[PDB]
Amino acid sequence: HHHSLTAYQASSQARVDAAMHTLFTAPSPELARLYEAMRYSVMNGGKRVRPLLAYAACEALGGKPEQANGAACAVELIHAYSLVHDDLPAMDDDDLRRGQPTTHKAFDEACAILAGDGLQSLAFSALLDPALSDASAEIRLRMVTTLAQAAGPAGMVGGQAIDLGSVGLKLDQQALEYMHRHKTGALIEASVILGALASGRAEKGELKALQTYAQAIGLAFQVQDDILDVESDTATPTYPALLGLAAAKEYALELRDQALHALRPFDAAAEPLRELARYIVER
Amino acid sequence: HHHSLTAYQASSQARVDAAMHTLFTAPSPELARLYEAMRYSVMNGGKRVRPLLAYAACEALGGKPEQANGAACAVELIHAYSLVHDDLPAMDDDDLRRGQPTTHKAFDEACAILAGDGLQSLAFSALLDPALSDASAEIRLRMVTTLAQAAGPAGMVGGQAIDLGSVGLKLDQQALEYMHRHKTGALIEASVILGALASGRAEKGELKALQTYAQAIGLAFQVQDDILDVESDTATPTYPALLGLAAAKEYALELRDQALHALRPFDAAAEPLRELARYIVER
Ligand code: DMA
Ligand code: DMA
Ligand code: DMA
Ligand code: DMA
Ligand SMILES: [Cl-]
Ligand SMILES: [Cl-]
Ligand SMILES: [Mg+2]
Ligand SMILES: [Mg+2]
Ligand SMILES: [Mg+2]
Ligand SMILES: [Mg+2]
Ligand SMILES: [Mg+2]
Ligand SMILES: [Mg+2]
Repeated sequence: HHHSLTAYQASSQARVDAAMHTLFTAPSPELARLYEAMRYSVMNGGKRVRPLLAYAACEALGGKPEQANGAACAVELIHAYSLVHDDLPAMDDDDLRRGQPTTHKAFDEACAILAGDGLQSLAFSALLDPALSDASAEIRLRMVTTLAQAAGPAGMVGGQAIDLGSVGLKLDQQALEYMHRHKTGALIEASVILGALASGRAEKGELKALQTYAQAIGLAFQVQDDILDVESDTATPTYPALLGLAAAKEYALELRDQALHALRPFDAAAEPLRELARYIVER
Repeated sequence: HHHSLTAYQASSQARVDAAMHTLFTAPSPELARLYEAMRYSVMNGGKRVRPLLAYAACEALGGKPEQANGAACAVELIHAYSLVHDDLPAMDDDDLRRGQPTTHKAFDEACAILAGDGLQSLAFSALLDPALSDASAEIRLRMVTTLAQAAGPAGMVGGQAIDLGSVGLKLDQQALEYMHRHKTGALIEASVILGALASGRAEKGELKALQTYAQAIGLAFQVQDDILDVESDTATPTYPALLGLAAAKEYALELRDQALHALRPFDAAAEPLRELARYIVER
């Protein structure tokens, strides 16, 4: 039972969905299909957890959540574009995502490539759109810089590349964690740091804490994902294989605890971040 | 005979090549192949004309050319990433570019997808890298915003999408120009506007002139490209087909003239921009 988190997710998804709407109107008829493809790729069925994170970090520091609209859109658009390319035939070659045809299936491969390309750019536009933030010049430099680092070849793209190059190879835990830290950790950290920055009230100490929280939940998610695949398996390169199931479950709990410890400096305004940490390993 | 332009191209290419070197060192062994793929994609044999444009616009306004290093890198990296995805099997399915194997041929498709993805991000990092510019907060907001608009779905990516969706269709001149304006015009304009902005001395009037120049040379290039394909054809949807060869050649001259007219407000510091305009339609 996680009532307030369900309500927080709902408000988070509504706010970022309405914010994004303004981004996806093609400027002309010739551009309509590309914009439709991008829209399709964002209507992917996700829970907008990265926007959730942006908004929650903003409010933890005292900002109005809408101050983080630019951040929330930007991280969701980065996340969207990553999934579209990830599904491509040359990559994971998936026909479905969350029950629906993937973008290259609903459209075609060439459209899907570009839709992903278009979405990465729009993510940066969104971050700087004055309708989406009121942030000050240097804060927004911090934010833009951050997003590019987190999404690029030393971040999420790097993580995808590590994934490809790990096909075959026998990974240990340190290598598995390195790969996850890049593939999904980076953008999760960016989510919380961008949200915090967006409040205008962010101090060095507070960002450190939030980065610690974010690193912890990013790993907890991947550990629990593996645990759930195993448990669903005994229903009808992974953490359980490396550690054994029992030990994997404890690891996930220790990470949830490290995440909650990181949030000790904050007041009740940080409760959604705390409830998410709990949910990730409870789910 | 275009002696000073040859020397300008040479200095332009050396400066941006040295500037980019600092970007392409992988932070770890696991990331080496991705960074190698990106490097490969930038060592594509091009003349760095977009960097040329950035540096020339900067110097036309009185800046030291290195002030535009961030701009020059960013537009070349955007240009690089566009070619890698453009060559992909789902897109143009080219095995060679300028005589060399394309990135998906030297590496594989999945690597090439990501290399293009990584390069788009690095382009934004480069633009904000303090080693590459000294520009002030609001100027650099103008620049970042500009690059995202020019490269994204209302710009170059849009142009690629128009290209795909024009397969088949019978284009008139107005539609052909609309497609070119997006596919290559946008990023050319961005090149000159980013360079100008990078000087710190850019005024509204001067940017207008440079945008006019850039729009004109962007079209002149595409018209002359078509003319050269025809002339090489009688050696051993296009402008010549739409207009006839004779008329296409005149059109290219009228565009060169519109470009040079746009530069009337500037002194001798704008000569490289003038010599490029001449070269494009003389070549
Ligand atoms: C800790 C965290 C961000 C988990 C996100 O899971 P996901 O990537 O499947 O999220 P979404 O449902 O937003 O796609
Ligand atoms: C950054 C990114 C796209 C991660 C998805 O990785 P994956 O292919 O292992 O996960 P999924 O099951 O979502 O395809
Ligand atoms: C007017 C202009 C920018 C022409 C560029 O030609 P190109 O795209 O082939 O340039 P490069 O040789 O730099 O790839
Ligand atoms: C933005 C971009 C990649 C343009 C290249 O278009 P093209 O495929 O018509 O030209 P090329 O002959 O270089 O592939
Ligand atoms: Cl639309
Ligand atoms: Cl390297
Ligand atoms: Mg994958
Ligand atoms: Mg996948
Ligand atoms: Mg897993
Ligand atoms: Mg093409
Ligand atoms: Mg091509
Ligand atoms: Mg042509």
